[PDB]
Amino acid sequence: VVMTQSPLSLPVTPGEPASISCRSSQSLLHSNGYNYLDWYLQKPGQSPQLLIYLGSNRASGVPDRFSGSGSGTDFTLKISRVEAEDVGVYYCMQSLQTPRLTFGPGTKVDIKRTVAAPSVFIFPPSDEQLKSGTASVVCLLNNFYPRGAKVQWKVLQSGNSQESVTEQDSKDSTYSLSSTLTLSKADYEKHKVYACEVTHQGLSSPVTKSFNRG
Amino acid sequence: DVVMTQSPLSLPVTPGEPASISCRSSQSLLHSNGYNYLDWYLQKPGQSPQLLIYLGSNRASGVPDRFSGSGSGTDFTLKISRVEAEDVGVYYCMQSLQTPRLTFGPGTKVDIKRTVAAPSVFIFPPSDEQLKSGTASVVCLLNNFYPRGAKVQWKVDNLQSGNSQESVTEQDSKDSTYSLSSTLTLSKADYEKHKYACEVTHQGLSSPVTKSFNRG
Amino acid sequence: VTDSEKVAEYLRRATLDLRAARQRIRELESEPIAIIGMACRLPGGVDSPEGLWELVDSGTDAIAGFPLDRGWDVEGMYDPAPGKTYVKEAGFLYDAGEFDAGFFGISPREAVSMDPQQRLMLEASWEAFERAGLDPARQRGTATGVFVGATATGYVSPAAEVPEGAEGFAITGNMTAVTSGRISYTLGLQGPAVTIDTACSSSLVALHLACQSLRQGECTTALAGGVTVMPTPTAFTEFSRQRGLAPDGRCKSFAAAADGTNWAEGVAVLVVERLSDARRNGHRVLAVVRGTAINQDGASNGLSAPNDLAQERVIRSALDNAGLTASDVDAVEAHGTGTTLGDPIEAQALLAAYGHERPAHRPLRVGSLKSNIGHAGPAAGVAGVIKMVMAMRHGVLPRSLHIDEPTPQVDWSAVTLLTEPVDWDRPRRAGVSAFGISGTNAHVILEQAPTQPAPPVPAAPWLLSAKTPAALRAQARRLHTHLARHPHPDPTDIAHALATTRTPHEHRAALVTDDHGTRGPALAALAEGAPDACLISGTALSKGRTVFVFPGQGSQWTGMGRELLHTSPEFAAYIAECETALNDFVDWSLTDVLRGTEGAPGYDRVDVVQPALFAVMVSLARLWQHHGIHPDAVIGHSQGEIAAAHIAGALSLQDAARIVALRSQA
Amino acid sequence: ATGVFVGATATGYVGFAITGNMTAVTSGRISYTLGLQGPAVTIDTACSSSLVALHLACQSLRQGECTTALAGGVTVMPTPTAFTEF
Amino acid sequence: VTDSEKVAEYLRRATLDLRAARQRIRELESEPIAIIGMACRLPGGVDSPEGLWELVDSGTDAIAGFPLDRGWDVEGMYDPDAEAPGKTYVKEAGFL
Amino acid sequence: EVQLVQSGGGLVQPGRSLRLSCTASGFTFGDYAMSWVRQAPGKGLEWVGFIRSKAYGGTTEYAASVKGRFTISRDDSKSIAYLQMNSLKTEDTAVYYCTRGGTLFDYWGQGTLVTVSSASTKGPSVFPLAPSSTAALGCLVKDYFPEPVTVSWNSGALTSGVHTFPAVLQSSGLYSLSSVVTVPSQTYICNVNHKPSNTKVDKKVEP
Amino acid sequence: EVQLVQSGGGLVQPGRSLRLSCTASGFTFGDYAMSWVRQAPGKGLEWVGFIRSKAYGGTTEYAASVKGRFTISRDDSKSIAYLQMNSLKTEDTAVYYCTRGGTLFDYWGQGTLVTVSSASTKGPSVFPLAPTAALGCLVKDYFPEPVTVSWNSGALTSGVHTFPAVLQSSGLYSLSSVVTVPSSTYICNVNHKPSNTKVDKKVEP
Repeated sequence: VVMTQSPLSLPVTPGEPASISCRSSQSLLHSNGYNYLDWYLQKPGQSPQLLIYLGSNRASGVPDRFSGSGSGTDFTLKISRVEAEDVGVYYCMQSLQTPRLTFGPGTKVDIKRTVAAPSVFIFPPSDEQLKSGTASVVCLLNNFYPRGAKVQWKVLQSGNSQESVTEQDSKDSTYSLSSTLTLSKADYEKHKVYACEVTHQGLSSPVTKSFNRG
Repeated sequence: DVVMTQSPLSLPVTPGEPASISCRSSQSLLHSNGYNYLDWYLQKPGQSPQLLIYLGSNRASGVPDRFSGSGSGTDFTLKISRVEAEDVGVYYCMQSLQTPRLTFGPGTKVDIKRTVAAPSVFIFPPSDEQLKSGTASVVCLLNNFYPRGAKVQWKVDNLQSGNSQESVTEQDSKDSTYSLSSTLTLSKADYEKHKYACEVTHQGLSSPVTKSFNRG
Repeated sequence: VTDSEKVAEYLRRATLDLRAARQRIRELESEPIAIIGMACRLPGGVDSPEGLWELVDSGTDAIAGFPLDRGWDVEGMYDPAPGKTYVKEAGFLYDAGEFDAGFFGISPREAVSMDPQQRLMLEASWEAFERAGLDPARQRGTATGVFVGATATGYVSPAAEVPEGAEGFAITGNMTAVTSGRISYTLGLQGPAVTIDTACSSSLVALHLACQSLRQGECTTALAGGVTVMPTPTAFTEFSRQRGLAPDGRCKSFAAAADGTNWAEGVAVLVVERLSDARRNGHRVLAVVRGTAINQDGASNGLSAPNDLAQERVIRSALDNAGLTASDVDAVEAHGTGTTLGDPIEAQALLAAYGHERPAHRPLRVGSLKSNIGHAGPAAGVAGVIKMVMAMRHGVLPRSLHIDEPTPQVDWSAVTLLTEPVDWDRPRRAGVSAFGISGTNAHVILEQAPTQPAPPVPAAPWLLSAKTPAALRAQARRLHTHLARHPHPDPTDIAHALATTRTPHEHRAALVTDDHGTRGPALAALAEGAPDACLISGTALSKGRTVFVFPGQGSQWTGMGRELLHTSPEFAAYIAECETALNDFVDWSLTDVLRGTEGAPGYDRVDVVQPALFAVMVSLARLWQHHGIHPDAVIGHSQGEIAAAHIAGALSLQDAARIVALRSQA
Repeated sequence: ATGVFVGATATGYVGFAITGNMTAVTSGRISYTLGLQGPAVTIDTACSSSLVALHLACQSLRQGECTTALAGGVTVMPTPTAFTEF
Repeated sequence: VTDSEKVAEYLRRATLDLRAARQRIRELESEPIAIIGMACRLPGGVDSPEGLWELVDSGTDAIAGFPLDRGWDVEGMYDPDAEAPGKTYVKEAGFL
Repeated sequence: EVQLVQSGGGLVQPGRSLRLSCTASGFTFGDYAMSWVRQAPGKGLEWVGFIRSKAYGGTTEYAASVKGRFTISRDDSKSIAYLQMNSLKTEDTAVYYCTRGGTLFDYWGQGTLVTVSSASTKGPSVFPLAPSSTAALGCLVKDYFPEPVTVSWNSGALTSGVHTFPAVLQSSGLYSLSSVVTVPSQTYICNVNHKPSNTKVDKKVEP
Repeated sequence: EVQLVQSGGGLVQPGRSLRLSCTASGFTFGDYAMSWVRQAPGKGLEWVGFIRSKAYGGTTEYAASVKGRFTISRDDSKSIAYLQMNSLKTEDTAVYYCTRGGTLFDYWGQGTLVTVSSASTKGPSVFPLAPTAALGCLVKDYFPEPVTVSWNSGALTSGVHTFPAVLQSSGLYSLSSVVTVPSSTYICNVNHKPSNTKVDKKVEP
């Protein structure tokens, strides 16, 4: 079975080119001298659209700045001019082997900016929901970049947390994370301290925030 | 089962009028993919053939924009916006759905169009040194006639076949005309047995013109 | 999936992209340009293209005596040798000194200091934009080109210590570049403003450059024009030393009596754009410039001499650019200067180029606008294209004047002259030539525009506006005269054209009536300024914020909103929404009260009138907003404030309905 | 087929007199003396006339109008019109 | 020979033609235009491009007085006021 | 000009049939092989199935997870592609995309958001989040099945610093987003408007 | 730029072998299947046979009338194709064209001429034609091309017509050169380079 892999994310800026590379696990060059590979773009809120097919042949209506290149296993999509309209998810997807189970994780592309540490803010569970019969605690991160910072709950519960990520901001291209941990009333009143430990590439240390009410 | 294709055997043109070659297939060339597996090639006089049209409609790169193919299924046509003098030659429309393909077919001759001209018929005898050489060779010839295809027959007595060899020139640069000439040869002995007329029929000729060769 | 079906889709994508790229090439080199508007002022009283058509079709000879108000010593400068001329009449724009300085913002100081070429060209461009269905004021900021064929005829005389009055403006007012620049400056256009100096070929070369600029995407629309004015009579004196001017002043084009060429003034402009853009934007296409060509002769017998080879070459280049065979066109607007030297060469070039393989019953019909108005000069080609455009529109080729006999210098035995008018399976096409004296030959090919409802809104307003009240009266009179000569025009179409395709100026007036028997008298009363019942007039304010006002009681009367419920669907929808909001807090329906349904309460009761007033007021305000009048403020009066509170967004519809209903009930 | 695109203005310098003061001849004469058959245009577009002409020359080269061009400009001041009035 | 062999050649021809057409589009839209010849006669005694290069490289200011061989009333034209009728206030400029 | 327009979405409780129509206009629909490709919320693209052209035979293939349950058909006369989704499962919530070409998805439809779950319509239950004691405060919306639900701080007066996170589906099948604002270290009200339930809840957040 | 150049053509005796070389440049030679198409002198184009690419196995197919006798080979290291003819027949005389593409002959070679016959070099046997009067001379019984016929040592050019040669039953070739003149001496000179013959003939009644 053929497997294709690309970088998970590649921050970019309008002002300097970029190149989304990806490698296959097999020589995609068919016997007819064509690399059976395609490149698609999916913008936020719009349907996916074709960019490149057979490695280098560009589709009509695509901007000329896009250009596919490479052969064998190694391929790349070079963009000369980066624009805010071109932010999205780029999928390099093979066609030598069929049927194709899935496109793959893709390669998120986002506006690059200066690194900023997150603003951690653990919030309390309001007494009204405690009497309602459910416990919920939310950890907040705001104004941080790049995404992918991992948050964990030490109480080390790892089966009751749900995370939500805001899209990249239009003004300052920031990101934000909100991780909510839910527990029952009997489950809530068992431990008298809950900590949120957050790790981010922009953080010098894993800045933890604790909360002790039980 | 083999797919045949028929096209006109000639189509005179003028420098500027739109010409249109036509082709009819014996079977539906439309593949299940939704393509017409037809190709038009052009062989200029004394030059290698080149690709004009492939897949019925797509024009090959480097070909002049005047050429354009169209049609479907079994009926196809190649159109020229403004026919040029250099566009003359032979046009071969030929399928690609069924393989192997033995030949390209008779093609389609193209030549400049001009006023129909009758042939200046002539006949010449076998020369005396040619007689003593041991052979007879009567050689008629047409001259300054349009279009091509003027048929000629040798009335040896009160018909002939299998002992003649014709020859025709290309289109004249100025007159735009051809010149046919047969060469009937039997033997030295058979020539001195009886009288060898030439009968020529042509579109420009109202009736078959006959030139007599009673002496012999 | 099989390999064959897999590669089939790739082949389909590849060939579709190939077709797209080939079509891109075709529209990037051989794109038909659309003449969406035109405007000309040529001698003989011509002010519009229709004036040109009625002039040329009638066969009128628009040559008259020299102007007397220009300061020329006309009685003294006539001598049928040293520095005089032997011609006393030519084509002149006697109103060339007439210009609306205030309309374009120009000062009288700048206007008198400014070349009359610029003065004519501004008005011609404005009229050309107006005749295209475009509002010039809305063209501000667009990538619109300006390509003018003009020349420094000499109005301020830079070589002669320019006068005290025109001091400071003799550069801005007289550079030939500023002739094109001022159009874009006044109209706010953004595309390039290039003026072309090519003597008797500049305007057609400007049309060529505009076509190339539009094909490359540098412009959305373009102004291709030319202008010629004669501040001084030197053009007659210099060309009188050599016997080049006709003795009587008539340009006997291609005639045996050809003996010279009289000059003439004139301005002529076209507003053009890409044919696909015209179709997308829904502009009316008058004609289609298919192709163009320009070249030189170079090896001519003298610098100011023609060359049949160069003219044939440019004609063939223009034909090939348009992708048309020579037999396609059935008319040519030849240059036809009238010179003994020029006419046989031009006729030979046309005969060699166009008529060589045409049918034996469709000769090429050659004519010239110069026989009617004389040699326009720079504005010759762009006037000839207007002549051919109207010839195609009316389907008749006008006669070329003063052809007593075809000239014997050329073997006509293919091509025939237009001695008398001739009428006209395939689209009509016609060529135009603008061969110059500097050797720059030009040629264009035009084609007939390709062949291109809603219910009539009642009481459609007819809107008129002008900078000054006198201009407004003139506008009303002109519109009345135009409507008089028209077989039953659609009033809603006139309303739409007046509202959208004309600038809103300061002094405005409107005619609102639902019958086609009062609009004529209303237009008249506007013309002489008398009042009328269905006539409104006023002076629009430059700035000011809008207010909606919601009085309390008193503004009630039975049947109010009844007609609007049927006629106006938006008002019906708003009343329905108000009724749905009100139903829960009252024991009847709004629609029954308004329509006067049997048993519904009357407006005498306080508790029913106030909700009805609220609903009617809210629906009317929302209708005003739907018509584009968004208030900048809202004010109320007692219960009306509740309605205002709804329009301001402070109170939802349900809350406002609750407040008004319960307040009235209490 | 060599083009001649010249950015020239009308200078108040003053059979030969008529074709001796027209800017239209400023590019035409070059095509006459050298025998150039390409389109000769005098492109008066104010102080940016030459560079504008160069663009047009490039366009004429891009579209195959002329195999070569002579983009350029000229400026002469026979009289002090541009000094006293500016 | 089956369809897998057949369609591959057609695809190769089609994409070669596509590349040629795209090259043509680039070739009549953004072609680089080469300056093969140059000439100039700017002020300061410049007679060729090398003269201009020497002028700019040497930091020469080619500004001199008015020409005295054109019939100009140079003496009665200076008038340092910038407002008098028909009079300059500039004594020197770059004259060819 | 090629156009693909999808339709036939809407909320559906699990374990019934549904039809997704997708009309094509601007090309020869018959020759093309026609594909459906779904994309779950937050996940990558996942191909569902396709049908060959009628000339090839018109046969259908489907992804491994949709054997039998899903079906593809095509009305070539009027040129519509039909996806029949029989016995929907709770994990089939996605944005189904309609695409041309079996192997090469040259053009894509706008995509129909098909959401499937057993939850019925509920109204929101808004909880507060007291400020820490550079200051952040929020309110969390909980227990609303349908979407969308809007949150406005001070009835839309507050716009700077507001971060309305995307809704997340809990294991119970109920969505719960949360709105938060970073105030600069007066009263702070948040209003949760839920149109499917016509709810207009308001709440103060205070330490 | 795509370029195909052929070599190796010429004359050969019957039953002998030949090797026609086809050199390709400006593109990847390995990808394109290579075909050979023969045009007989008078008939239309005839497809001899083709060879697939290396990736597709390089299998070679041939026409019915050239099976076994003819073979095709290719080498992509130097990017050359070879058509090896064995036991050539008289009917194999033709112009052979090398064309990239097994099915779609998108590009063609310059074309190489091959002749098969046993008759050796031989000079002409020029004869006259006794005569708005048409007169000429008949060149006969010569095998190899080319022969150039001039009239009055090139002085006479108007109205001259020289036909292409034909295939005599004996394997030799023959043509004639004629001209029409008003009824009023004329000499035709035939230069036959292969034998260095310069026979001249005066035509008269």
